[PDB]
Amino acid sequence: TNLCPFDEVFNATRFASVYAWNRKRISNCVADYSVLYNFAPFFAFKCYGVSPTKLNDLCFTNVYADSFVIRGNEVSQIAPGQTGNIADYNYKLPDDFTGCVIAWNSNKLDSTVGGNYNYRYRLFRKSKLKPFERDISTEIYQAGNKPCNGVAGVNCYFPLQSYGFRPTYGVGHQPYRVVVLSFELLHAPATVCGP
Amino acid sequence: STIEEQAKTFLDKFNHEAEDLFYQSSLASWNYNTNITEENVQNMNNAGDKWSAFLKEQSTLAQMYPLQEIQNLTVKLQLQALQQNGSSVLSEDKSKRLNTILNTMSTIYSTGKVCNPDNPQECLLLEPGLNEIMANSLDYNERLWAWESWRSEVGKQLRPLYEEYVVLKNEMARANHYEDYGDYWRGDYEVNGVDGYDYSRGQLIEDVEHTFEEIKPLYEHLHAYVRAKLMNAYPSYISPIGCLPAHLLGDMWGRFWTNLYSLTVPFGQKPNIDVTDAMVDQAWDAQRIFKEAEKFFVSVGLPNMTQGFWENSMLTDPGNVQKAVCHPTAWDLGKGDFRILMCTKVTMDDFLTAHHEMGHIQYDMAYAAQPFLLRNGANEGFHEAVGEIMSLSAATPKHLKSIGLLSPDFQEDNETEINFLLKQALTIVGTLPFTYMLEKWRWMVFKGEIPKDQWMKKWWEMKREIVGVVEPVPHDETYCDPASLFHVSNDYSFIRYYTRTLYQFQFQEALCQAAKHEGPLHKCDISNSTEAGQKLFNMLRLGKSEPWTLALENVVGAKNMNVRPLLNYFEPLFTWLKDQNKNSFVGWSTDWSPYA
Ligand SMILES: *[C@@H]1O[C@H](CO[C@@H]2O[C@@H](C)[C@@H](O)[C@@H](O)[C@@H]2O)[C@@H](O[C@@H]2O[C@H](CO)[C@@H](O)[C@H](O)[C@H]2NC(C)=O)[C@H](O)[C@H]1NC(C)=O
Ligand SMILES: *[C@@H]1O[C@H](CO)[C@@H](O[C@@H]2O[C@H](CO)[C@@H](O)[C@H](O)[C@H]2NC(C)=O)[C@H](O)[C@H]1NC(C)=O
Ligand SMILES: *[C@@H]1O[C@H](CO)[C@@H](O)[C@H](O)[C@H]1NC(C)=O
Ligand SMILES: *[C@@H]1O[C@H](CO)[C@@H](O)[C@H](O)[C@H]1NC(C)=O
Ligand SMILES: *[C@@H]1O[C@H](CO)[C@@H](O)[C@H](O)[C@H]1NC(C)=O
Ligand SMILES: *[C@@H]1O[C@H](CO)[C@@H](O)[C@H](O)[C@H]1NC(C)=O
Ligand SMILES: *[C@@H]1O[C@H](CO)[C@@H](O)[C@H](O)[C@H]1NC(C)=O
Ligand SMILES: [Zn+2]
Repeated sequence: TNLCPFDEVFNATRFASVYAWNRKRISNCVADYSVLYNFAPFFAFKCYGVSPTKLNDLCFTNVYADSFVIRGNEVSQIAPGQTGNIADYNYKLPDDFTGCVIAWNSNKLDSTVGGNYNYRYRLFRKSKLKPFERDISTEIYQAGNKPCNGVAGVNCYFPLQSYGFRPTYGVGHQPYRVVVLSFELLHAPATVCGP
Repeated sequence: STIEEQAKTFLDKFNHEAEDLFYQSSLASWNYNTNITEENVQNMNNAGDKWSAFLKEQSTLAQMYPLQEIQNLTVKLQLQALQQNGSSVLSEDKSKRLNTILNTMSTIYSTGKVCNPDNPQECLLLEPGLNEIMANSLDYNERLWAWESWRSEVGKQLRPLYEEYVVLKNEMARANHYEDYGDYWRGDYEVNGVDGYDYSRGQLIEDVEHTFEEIKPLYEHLHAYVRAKLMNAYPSYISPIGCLPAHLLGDMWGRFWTNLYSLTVPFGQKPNIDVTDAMVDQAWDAQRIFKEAEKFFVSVGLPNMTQGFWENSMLTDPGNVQKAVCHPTAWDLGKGDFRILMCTKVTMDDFLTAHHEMGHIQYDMAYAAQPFLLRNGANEGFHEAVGEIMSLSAATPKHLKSIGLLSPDFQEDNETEINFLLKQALTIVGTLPFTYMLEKWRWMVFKGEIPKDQWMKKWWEMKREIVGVVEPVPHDETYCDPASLFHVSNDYSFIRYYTRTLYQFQFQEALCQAAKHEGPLHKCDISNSTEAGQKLFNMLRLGKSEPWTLALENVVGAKNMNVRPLLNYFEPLFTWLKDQNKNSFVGWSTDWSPYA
């Protein structure tokens, strides 16, 4: 039996930044949610829509998992109908989102003494972001009424900023890896479900 | 895109950069305060240089947003904090001269050397030496020698520097669109824009005189009691109707009267409460001290201390292997990092200092959600008031009985009451006139009401007329007596102590009324009172986001500084002093001088 491998993204070596978030699709396999219970300490385990107990005996079309890591006081914005810098410019969840979000502390792995500036998010953006949309653009953000032509300062800023994680931070400024599970049911016959 | 969205984005960028830079600087400073080595000093130097360069650069870019076009009263305060020019308004030559003068004066004060006129091979410094002499000696001539020497060899070299300091600081103040440097200092208490909560810079003066006029009678009675009890130690050096000599106050400058308790104790037979032995015999250590303080803070509704507090804080002296600066400090490194640096010992004094510093940490934790430029006290006299009140609450006999440090069958009399009250008054009530005198003299000097050739004359007239102390030897215009204090040689303000002393008792009275306490205010324990904790927390979370008028009103229900709560605290002592002074004279005469 070809079990759905819900253990390769949960246990990866290095994750991606918030603004550049990767997508892994799961199809043509049987899904076993028992192995998902591993790593017992969970910071936040909430499901919107379906129920975790009844998720086993349900057949869908495709399952999408997205991986990113943020700070502690921003996990609240991975909920629908929530407003914030991460919730507006980096990741959006629809009002009718179905699935669960899993978050846990990752202080030991993702923090380095002297700073870890390899993980970046976005702070300035001309407009908001539609649900399930990415933006890897790196053009200079204009905050004034004069053209910038591409340069830092004067009235121009670089849109993306670096977290700079350190192991001595507080519980809200410590890294927290987050994975989101989304479920879709199309007119195609359902195949993705376990015994 | 109006100026609002331009200022907001600039503030966002500044907020995200200042946090990292200040965290690096704070970590380097903490590493130096734990380990003393050349590498750590260099790390501090680099971090501070980066922080200062970034701060100047941002302050230079912050002048392109005029204040008149911005209306939110939240982003206006951040830009007001950022746009302070300071020394940049002067030329390079004047700025470097000012820095040279300041460093020279600080160096002269730090290495001040006085030597007795018999043998130059052995002579004393300020700390230790002269401090021990005027803190633990009952001799009249030796104290006079120290008092005159420190103002003779050291005071001479500061006056020529002080005059130029005054002139250059006045030039800078007038270049910064002020009136003088005293106006610049008073600008801390200035509030504009909010209707009904305004406060002009000249209002602070009038409030200070109005409060001091009500303070005066209690100070006069305390002065009479101290004068009566100092005539037994110096039978032929004090006049019953005159002013206390300035070199017999138990301190170098007479700032505090703490060291006169051994001479002015009301009831010598009854000792004070000291639980040092009750701590030694029950296996009390530093960890248990801080756990007890945390339990006290939790009992009133305030939260726990973080898991990183217990691991990243050094609460014990490392030993001879390491070298750490033993000075109780509360550290807010930012980004959720809170630490206390203390070489804690098993003592009641350290037991209260733990509460002081943990109240500091709690106050810092309260406003952690505010923007970077608004994370501090409402004014300069709010951050120590919380530490003092939450230290006062922990020294009550009821609280020590509750935690088992005192025997349950301990019955307190009305004599230990008076002993404790007079011990408090020697250090709380005896410092307000000194602060008033010093700040008023500095304000007059900065304004120009005192000519350059009448500085010492006005200084001693004010000392005789306000404080009630008289010089033992005459001083001409070649001396600079105010410059002998630490806060004058080093550029620092001084009215914050007066403001904090008045604020803390207002806070205590408000919280005790919220705790349904019946009896004297000095017997107040705010433990096990959730209603009292919420009332304080409603003010603690504001930071500088609101004017200090509204912050004070949140707790005390009043818009202005008041002294009646302070007087209610010392009412039993006031009645006892009035009863004891029925056969003595209250007041002093300016004419009498020791050298007349
Ligand atoms: C603060 O309260 C605690 C808990 O006491 C309980 O809550 C009070 C509000 C009140 O309702 C009490 O009747 C409750 O029992 C006190 O801790 C207890 O103190 C008593 C002293 O007589 C002692 O016998 C108990 O063993 C203590 N219980 C513990 C330590 O778990 C505490 O003393 C109070 N602090 C004060 C009054 O300053
Ligand atoms: C701080 O100093 C700067 C320059 O040192 C001031 O900026 C100038 O302000 C004057 C005021 O009329 C303007 O005419 C100039 O155009 C400004 N720029 C320069 C380069 O001179 C700034 O105003 C000062 N800050 C305050 C609060 O006065
Ligand atoms: C994650 O990978 C590590 C490294 O091989 C392994 O030791 C651990 O068991 C894995 N976790 C799970 C839940 O399989
Ligand atoms: C700090 O002091 C400890 C105590 O011995 C020592 O091991 C460590 O090397 C010191 N750190 C530095 C940077 O010298
Ligand atoms: C001031 O700016 C803050 C920044 O977000 C905003 O939330 C607030 O509403 C502004 N004040 C007013 C009165 O709109
Ligand atoms: C504070 O810590 C104590 C002991 O760890 C715990 O019993 C208490 O519930 C904590 N308080 C809060 C509000 O979490
Ligand atoms: C204390 O109480 C006693 C009780 O009779 C009283 O006589 C005395 O005057 C009070 N005051 C002092 C200072 O003892
Ligand atoms: Zn303090």
